[PDB]
Amino acid sequence: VELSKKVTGKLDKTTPGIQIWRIENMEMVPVPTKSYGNFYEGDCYVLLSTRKTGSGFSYNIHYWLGKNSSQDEQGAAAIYTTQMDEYLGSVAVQHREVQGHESETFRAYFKQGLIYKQGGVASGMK
Repeated sequence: VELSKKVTGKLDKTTPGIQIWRIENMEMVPVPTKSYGNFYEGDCYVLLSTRKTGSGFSYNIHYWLGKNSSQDEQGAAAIYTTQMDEYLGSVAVQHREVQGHESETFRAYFKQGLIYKQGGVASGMK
């Protein structure tokens, strides 16, 4: 929720890799490298890639839209990516992905295998 503060504060600094955000239960969440890879398929996942450069770092915010949530959810994953795009310094970029758009791009950042669990992780009841 509101990536700002617990995210825009220090999305990624001096560290080549990527930090995704799980949109399970229709809500953004900080997905570090401890869970990166196995992300629900029916949801949304913002992936912020950061690389080193001669001037500083190059960020690349992505917005994965595992076609399952609702149109508003698409506005959410995109909003968080829009909050870190400016809070990062405008040096980041914006990318579009989906359940069939993050093919070699998503796996590209993941040189191994991307798993996909079941969305709706806020059930724990039904």
